[PDB]
Amino acid sequence: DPLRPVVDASIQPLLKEHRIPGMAVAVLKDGKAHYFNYGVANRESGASVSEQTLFEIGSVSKTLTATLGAYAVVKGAMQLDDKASRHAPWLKGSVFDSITMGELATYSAGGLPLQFPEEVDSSEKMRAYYRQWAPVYSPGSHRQYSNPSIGLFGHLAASSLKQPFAQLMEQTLLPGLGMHHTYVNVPKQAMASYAYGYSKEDKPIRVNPGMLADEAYGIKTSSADLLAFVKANIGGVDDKALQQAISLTHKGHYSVGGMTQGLGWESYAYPVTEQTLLAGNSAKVILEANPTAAPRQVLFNKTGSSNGFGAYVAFVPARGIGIVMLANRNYPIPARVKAAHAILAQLAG
Ligand SMILES: O=C(Cc1cccs1)N[C@@H](Cn1cc(C(=O)O)nn1)B(O)O
Ligand SMILES: [Zn+2]
Ligand SMILES: [Zn+2]
Ligand SMILES: [Zn+2]
Ligand SMILES: [Zn+2]
Ligand SMILES: [Zn+2]
Ligand SMILES: [Zn+2]
Ligand SMILES: [Zn+2]
Ligand SMILES: [Zn+2]
Ligand SMILES: [Zn+2]
Ligand SMILES: [Zn+2]
Ligand SMILES: [Zn+2]
Repeated sequence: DPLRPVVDASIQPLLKEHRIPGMAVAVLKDGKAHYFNYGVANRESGASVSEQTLFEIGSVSKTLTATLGAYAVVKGAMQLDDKASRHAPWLKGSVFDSITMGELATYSAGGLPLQFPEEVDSSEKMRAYYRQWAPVYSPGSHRQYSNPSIGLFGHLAASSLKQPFAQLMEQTLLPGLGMHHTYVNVPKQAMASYAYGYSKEDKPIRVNPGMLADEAYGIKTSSADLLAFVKANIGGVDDKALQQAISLTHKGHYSVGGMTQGLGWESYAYPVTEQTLLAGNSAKVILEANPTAAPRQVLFNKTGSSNGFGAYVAFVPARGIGIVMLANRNYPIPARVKAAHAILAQLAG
């Protein structure tokens, strides 16, 4: 493959610097998938990474949850300007009478935190958490990146379609997108393809179920499946409702600096500087409340991490280019962004 030198040149330094046990990289260009696989999925077995290896993609899950939400809209089961409580009887009476589904989706409901408090470890406690939550900001005025926010969005979109979220994803949406090895619950027959994550102390680890984990950060997938999702986000899919769903995930709702927030995907004018891409993926944007501003060739991306795992996806529909990078080390986001940026610049020519 004459792309191998270019990918290796950006990826090998990451592997060495962060002692990354394994990484699966997939690149799209001119309709063609290219797979570059490094290292091991499992340091005990020494099993090689391939484009079939399953990794935890963490928050990249949010792009798939967002697509489910968009699908519920397309099917007429909900609208982004629905009040959250329209789709959850147990939110009737709360501030979620006056927060919208779109606001949940785009982390703009008013300061829902990054994570549930540790004590919120059950259905009952989760419902009470949301019912007792006090808005920090007016709905729509601040982006506070939030698992409880988009997690609730995903959970209520599923409810709007009268099916459990895991079932909708695994039986309808993901097979619809061409993603047959993408799971919220990895089945027995796929467990042998499931990587272990590696903590900073090199302990093997995998995600634990937390409240709304499935919706907010729970997807396990391969580089091949995630590149098919990228393909679907560029070339489209056969099913028309799905196609229209995907399109909805591309539209800008608001901007923070040079990043534009959509459903799941975060977008930039392309060509995009390394500086701009780093800023919109900065700790500031991830961790703090930032005021929303009016929204924006376009690059779409999403970062994802779990304990022991680090993922990144970026693509540029107008140029037919895309990259997936899945590792079983949670290595720093700036390193993901710089490597992706240099590889995509080489593909774009
Ligand atoms: O919430 C998750 C999954 C988890 C990772 C750690 C605990 S649950 N990931 C999202 C935000 N996050 C990233 C991180 C982190 O890496 O510390 N902690 N939280 B994400 O953006 O991938
Ligand atoms: Zn090489
Ligand atoms: Zn529920
Ligand atoms: Zn299938
Ligand atoms: Zn299969
Ligand atoms: Zn597959
Ligand atoms: Zn589960
Ligand atoms: Zn430590
Ligand atoms: Zn588009
Ligand atoms: Zn919106
Ligand atoms: Zn402010
Ligand atoms: Zn050129």
